[PDB]
Amino acid sequence: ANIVLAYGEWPEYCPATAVDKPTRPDVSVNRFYTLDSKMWQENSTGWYWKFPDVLNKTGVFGQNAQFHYLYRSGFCLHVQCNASKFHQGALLVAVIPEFVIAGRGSNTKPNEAPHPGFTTTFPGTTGATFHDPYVLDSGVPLSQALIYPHQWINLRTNNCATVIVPYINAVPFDSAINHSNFGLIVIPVSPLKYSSGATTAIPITITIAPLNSEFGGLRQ
Amino acid sequence: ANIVLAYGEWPEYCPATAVDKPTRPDVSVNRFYTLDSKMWQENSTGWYWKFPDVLNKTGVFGQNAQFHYLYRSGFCLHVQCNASKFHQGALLVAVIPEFVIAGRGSNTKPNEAPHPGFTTTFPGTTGATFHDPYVLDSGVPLSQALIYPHQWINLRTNNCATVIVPYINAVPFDSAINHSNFGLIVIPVSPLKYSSGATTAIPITITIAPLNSEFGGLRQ
Amino acid sequence: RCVVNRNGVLETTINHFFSRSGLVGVVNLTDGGTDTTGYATWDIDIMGFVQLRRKCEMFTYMRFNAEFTFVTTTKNGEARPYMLQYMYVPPGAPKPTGRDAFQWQTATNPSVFVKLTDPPAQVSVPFMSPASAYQWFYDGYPNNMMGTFAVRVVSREASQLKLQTRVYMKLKHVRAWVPRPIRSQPYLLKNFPNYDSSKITNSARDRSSIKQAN
Amino acid sequence: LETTINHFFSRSGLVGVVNLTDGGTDTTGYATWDIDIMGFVQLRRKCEMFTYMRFNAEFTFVTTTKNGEARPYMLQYMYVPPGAPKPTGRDAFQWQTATNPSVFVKLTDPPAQVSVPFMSPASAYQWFYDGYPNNMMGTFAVRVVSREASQLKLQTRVYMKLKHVRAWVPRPIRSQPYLLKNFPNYDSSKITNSARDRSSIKQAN
Amino acid sequence: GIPAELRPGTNQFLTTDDDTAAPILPGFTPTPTIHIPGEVHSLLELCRVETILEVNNTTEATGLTRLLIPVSSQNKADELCAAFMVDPGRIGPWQSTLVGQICRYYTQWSGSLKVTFMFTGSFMATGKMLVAYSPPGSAQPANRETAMLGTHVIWDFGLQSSVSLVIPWISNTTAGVVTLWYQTNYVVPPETPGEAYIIAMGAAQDNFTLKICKDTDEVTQQ
Amino acid sequence: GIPAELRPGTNQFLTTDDDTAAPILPGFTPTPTIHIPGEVHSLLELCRVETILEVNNTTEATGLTRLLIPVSSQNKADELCAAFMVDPGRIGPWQSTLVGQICRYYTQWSGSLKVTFMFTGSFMATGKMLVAYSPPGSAQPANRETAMLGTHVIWDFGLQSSVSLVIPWISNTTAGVVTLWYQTNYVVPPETPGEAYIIAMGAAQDNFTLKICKDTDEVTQQ
Amino acid sequence: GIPAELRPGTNQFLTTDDDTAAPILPGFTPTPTIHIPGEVHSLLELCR
Amino acid sequence: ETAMLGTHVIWDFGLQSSVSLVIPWISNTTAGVV
Repeated sequence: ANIVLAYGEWPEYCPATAVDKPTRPDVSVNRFYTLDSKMWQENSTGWYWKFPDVLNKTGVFGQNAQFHYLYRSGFCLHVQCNASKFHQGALLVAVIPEFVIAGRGSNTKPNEAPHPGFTTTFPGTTGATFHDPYVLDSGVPLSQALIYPHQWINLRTNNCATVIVPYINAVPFDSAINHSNFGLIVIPVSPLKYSSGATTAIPITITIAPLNSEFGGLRQ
Repeated sequence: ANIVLAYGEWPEYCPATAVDKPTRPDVSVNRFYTLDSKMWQENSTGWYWKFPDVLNKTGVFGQNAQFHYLYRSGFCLHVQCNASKFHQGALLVAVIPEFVIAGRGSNTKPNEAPHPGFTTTFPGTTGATFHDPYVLDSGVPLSQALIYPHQWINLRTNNCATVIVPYINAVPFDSAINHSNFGLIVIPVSPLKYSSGATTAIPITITIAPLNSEFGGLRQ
Repeated sequence: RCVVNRNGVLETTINHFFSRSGLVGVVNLTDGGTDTTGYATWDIDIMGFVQLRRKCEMFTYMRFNAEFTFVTTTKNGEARPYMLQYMYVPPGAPKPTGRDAFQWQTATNPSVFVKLTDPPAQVSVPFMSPASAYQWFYDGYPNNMMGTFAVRVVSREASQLKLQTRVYMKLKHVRAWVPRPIRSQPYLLKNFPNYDSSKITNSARDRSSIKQAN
Repeated sequence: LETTINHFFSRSGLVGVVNLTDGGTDTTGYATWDIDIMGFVQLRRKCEMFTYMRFNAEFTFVTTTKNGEARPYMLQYMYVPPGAPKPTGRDAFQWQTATNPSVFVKLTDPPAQVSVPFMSPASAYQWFYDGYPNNMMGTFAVRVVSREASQLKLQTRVYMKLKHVRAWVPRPIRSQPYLLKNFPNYDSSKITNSARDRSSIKQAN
Repeated sequence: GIPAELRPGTNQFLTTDDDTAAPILPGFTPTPTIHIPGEVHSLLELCRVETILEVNNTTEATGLTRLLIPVSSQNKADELCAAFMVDPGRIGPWQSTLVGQICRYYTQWSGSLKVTFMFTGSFMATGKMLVAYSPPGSAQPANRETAMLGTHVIWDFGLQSSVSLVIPWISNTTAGVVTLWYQTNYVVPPETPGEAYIIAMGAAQDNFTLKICKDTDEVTQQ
Repeated sequence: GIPAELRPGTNQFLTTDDDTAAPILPGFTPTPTIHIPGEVHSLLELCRVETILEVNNTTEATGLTRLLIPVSSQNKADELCAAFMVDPGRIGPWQSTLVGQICRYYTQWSGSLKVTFMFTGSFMATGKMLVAYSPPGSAQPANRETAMLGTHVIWDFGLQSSVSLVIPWISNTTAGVVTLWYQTNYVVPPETPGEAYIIAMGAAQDNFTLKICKDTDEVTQQ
Repeated sequence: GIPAELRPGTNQFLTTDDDTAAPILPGFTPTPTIHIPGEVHSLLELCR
Repeated sequence: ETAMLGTHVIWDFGLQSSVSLVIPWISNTTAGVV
C-alpha cells in the first residue's frame, strides 16, 4: 500500500502558553470511525466532507469536541472503493485546506447575491454532492487540483487510498464547531462503465483515525 | 604554405545545458568537399559564398544539416588559383562574419525600397558575383576590408590560400538553414592581364573541410 | 533565436514574485463648501484590484510588511503648496467622522504632514494581525484586517480645490504557505469567490478536432 | 586611456526626442518611444563598426514646455519590457500595470535618470543578422499624471549613455550615406568616392 | 556639516527601487510565527507538479469530459488516437495546466518537460498504443511508421498502466508535436465495455527555469 | 540625522559625469556570456592593421582602379612613378584607410607609421624602384638624385615582392612626402604584358597614440 | 563634496518617527536626580 | 556537387602533378564509377 503524507509532516502535539494543560484521551478517540458508504453511479458528480464537523455527532470524539473550546488534531484518512474486475472508471481523492464553498448565481449586489446554506457549507456525517465538479464549486478548476495531497483510485490497479494529514492552521488552537479546517473531495474524473447484468452502483467507504488529538477549555 | 588562423582561435567542440547530447559524425563529413571552378576573366568583379547553405545540398553533410535543428561547426577553407607564369594579377580572399548583402536603389520608403532576392542573399553551391565590388555590395569600402582574416593570392608569388575559421556566433547553436553564418569573398583587386595566345581565363578552385561539426535535434 | 542557455533562478522566488511597487487604491477628495465632506478615508485591502487578488488567492497563508506611497494630484494637474495630513487608523480605533473632528487630533493615530510640491509620501506598515499569518479563505462562521487610512487638507478655513490621491502599495518580506490553484472563473463580488452557474467559461479555448495542431 | 572601447562609447549623448501634446478632442495624451540606439546617424556609424556588443544603458529624461517655463506638474515615465504590450490610451490599464516600472517626477525637479540592464536572450546584441527570422530593448512611454486633462504640450529629450560596453568582431566603417533605418541600403548610382579628388598622381595636393 | 551635492535622480519615485521607509509603529512587535506546514519558497516548486491537460478542448464537449481522451474498439487499427502540442505559454491543452498558468506571468521559459499518461479502463482489457514525440521544425506525422522513427514509446495496457514521456528541450523562441497512435487494437473480453479513457498530465523538470516577469492576460476586467 | 550643506553644482546634469543610477529591474540576471572570438579592447588594435591606400584618387578613374598605382614600360627612366603625403587626419590617400578614419574621431595623434608596397605583376618581369621618404619641412623632390639623399629604399622586383617603409615620427602640429621613382626601367620578356600595378597599404605602429576624443565629419545628414 | 540623492519620504513630518532634534539650550545641565522611592518602569506593575 | 559528396580529391595542377586515388574494396560478385 502507498501512503501519501500531506506536505511531508506527521501530526504531532503542541510544544502555546496556557497553564491549563490540554487533555489527551489516547484511548476512546483513536479508533476507526467508519462513515456510511456512498453509492457511486454513472451520473454522479462527486462528494466532499468537512472534517471537524463530520465527527461532532459521533461518540466520544463528538462529545469531547462539542463540550470543549480549544481543539487540535491530525487525521488518518482511509478510503476503500471495492468494485469488480469488470467495472471501469477512476476517482480523484484529495484534501483541501480551507475549502470554501462558493455560491452559484449571477448577482453582483452584496445582500442580493446567493450564498450557500448551513447544510451546504457544513454537510455533516452524510457529506454533500457537487453541483459543478469542473470548478470544484469554488470557481477553481479541478484539472490543477493535483497541487493538493491526493491519490488516484483507478479501478484496474487498486481499490484503496490513504492520507495522513497534519493540523494546518495559522493558530495552534481553534474551535471545532465554528470553523471547518479542511475538506475531503472525491471526484469521478473518468465515469463508471459496466456491461448489462453487473452491479449498477459501486460503494465508497471512508474510515477516519483522529491521530494526536488535543482538547482544551472544558465547559458545559 | 602559410596558414592564417581566423582570430587566433581553433575550432573546438561545445563544452550548453542540453541533456540530448549533440552527435558527432567524425567520418563522412570531415572530407574535402570540392566546389566547381570559377572562370575568372578580365572583366570579372568577384565572388562570395554563404557557407552553412553552400553545403546543404551535397552529400552526408547536407543530409545531416537539413534534417537536424541545431548546428555548430568550424571550417578549413583552401583556395587554389593555378595560372601560368605569364599571367599577372592579384586576388583578395577574405571571410566576413555576418556578411549582409545590401540592396541597390535610391528609394527611402520602407516597402518601396529594393531588397535582394533569395538567389542573391543565399546563392547556394554556385556562388554569386558582385555588382559593385568597390563597396562590397554593402556600402562598406573594400580598401579597409583587410580588418577581416584574409590573404592575397598574387599570381607571381603563390597560387594557394588557406583559412581555418572557428564558429563565430552569439549563441553556441543555430539553425543551419535559416541563418548564413559567414561569407567568403574573392575579389580581383588587380585585374588579369595576358598576352595574345595565352589562356583567356583562369580557374579558381575551392575546397572546404568542416572541422569539428556538431548536430542536434534530429527530425524528419 | 534559440535559447540554449539556462535562465535565472532569482525571479521565481515568492519574495520577488510579490515585492514590486504597484498601484492598489485611488482616493478622491473634494473639500467642498456647503457639503462639508472635507476628508476621504480608504480602508486597507489588497484584494481591491483583480490583478493582485489573482496572485494572492494562489496561496492560503501569507505574511508580509507593506510600503505605502501617496501620490496626490489636483484636478487639472498643477501642484500648489498646500499642507496635507495623512492618517493611519489602527484596527480597533474609530474612523474620523468629520473634517475637523477629534479623531484627527488624537495622538495615537500616526500622521504624515506633507505638501503637494514635495516628493510623494512613503510609510511602512508592519504585520498587524492577531494570528500568525493572514488568510483570505476562512471556512466557517465568525471585520477589518490592516487598518483604515484617512487624509485631509490642513487649513483653518476650507480650501476650494478637489484632489485625487493614488495609494501605491509595495509588499516586502512576504512568506507563503499552502499553495492552491489559480482561479479561472471571473469575479462577481469583492469578499466572496462567487462564480456564475450558467456560462461556465472553459479554461482552454476551443479547436476544430482532437487530431490536429491548432 | 581614451582609446579603449569603454571610453569610446561611455558618454552621455542625445539619442531621442519625444513630442507630447495632451490635447482635448484629439485624445492623444501620451507619447511612446521605442528604444533603438540606431536612431541618429552619429552613434549608428560607431556601432556598425563592431559586430557584437554588450552594454548597460543609462537614460536621462529632460522635459521642457513649448515656451520653456517649468510648471510643477507630475509626470509618469514608464518602461515596457520586451513582450509586454504598449499602452493604447492616456487612461488605459497598461499604465496601472504593476510590472511596468514607472518614475514619478515633476517638471521643476532635476531630470529623470534610470538604468536598463542587458535584456537580450542571446549573449550579445547584433545589428548585422544574415538570414531570415521584432523589438530588442523595450518600449518607453510617458504621460502627465492628472485626473482631468491638462492644456500644455511638452517636449522631452531622452539622453542615452552607455556603460560596461564590450565588443567583438570589428568590421570596416561605412562610407556610403544611409537610405533606411534598419537596412544598410546604399545607392547604386552616385557612388561617393572615399577619397576626394586631386589634379595629378605626381603632386602633393 | 559635510558638503554635499544633489545629482539627477533626486526626488523621483522609482517603482522597482529597493529602498527602506520609516515605519508607522516603532517598537511594535508582531505576532510570533509558528510552524505552518507547506511553505513555498520559489515558483519552481509549483511547476514540477503533474497536472491534467485539457487535450479534448474541442467543441460539443461538456465540462469534465474535456479532460479525457476517448478510446474505443470500433477504431480499426494503426489509426491516430490524438495529438497535441508541447508549448505551455500558448492557447491550447496547456492552458488548463498549472505550468501553463505560471509560465504566462513570465515572458521567457526554458528546460525539459514531462507528459504522463494514465489509462482509465477495465482490468481485463489490453492493447498497445504508440506515443510519439516529434521535435520542433516537423509537422504532425501522417502515418504510424513515420512516427516510430522519431521519439516513441510502445506502451501496452497489460503490463504498464501509466507511461511517462520526457520532453528533452523546449525554448520560447511550430514547437513540436506529441502524437498518440493506435498500435494494435483495443481488444476486450465479453461482459466488459469496449470504451475507455486516457488522462493526460504534464509538468516541468529541474531544468525548467523562467526569466523577465510580466502581468498575465487571463483577467479581462480591471 | 547628520547636518549637511548643498554646495554649487547641486541638481545639475553633467554630461560626462561618472555617476551611478538606480536600476529599473532589480534582481534581474542577464544572459551569461560565452567565449566569442575576436574581442577588441582598445582602438590601437584597429590602427595597426595594414590597409590599402587610395593613392590614385585623381579623376577619370573608376571605382576599384583608384586603389592601384600604374606601372608601364613606355615610361623612359629615372622618372616619377607616384607621390603622396603621410598625414592620416587630412583629405587625400589616407582618407580611405582605417587609421585615417579612426584618427578623425580624435583631435591629436602621435607616433610612427608603416607604408607597405606590393607589386601586382608578372613573374618574369623585373626592374628596380626607388621609394623615398622626405621628412616634414621639405617640398617634393624634383630629381632622383635629390631623393636618394633623403630616406630611400632601392626595391627590386626580382628578389623582393613586397617592400615596407617605416615612417619614423609624425605629429599633428606640409607633413612629409613619400615619393616613388623609376630607378632603372620596367624590363619585360616577350609574350608578357608590360603593364602592371602597385598596391600601397598603410598602418600605425606601437608608438601610435591618440588624445582628446571628438565627433567625425564624414556624416553630412543628422 | 559627496554625491547624494533625495528619495521619497523627504521633508515629511512623521508622527511616530524616532528622530533627534537640535537642543535649544546647549551645555545646559539640568538638576541632578535623587533617589525618589516608588519608580515605575512598565504598566504591568500597575496591572498586578 | 553530387560528386563532391561521395569520395573525392580536389587535385590542382600547380602544387601536385600526380594525384593518386585509392579504391577501398571491390569484389567480383554495376561496380562503382570513377
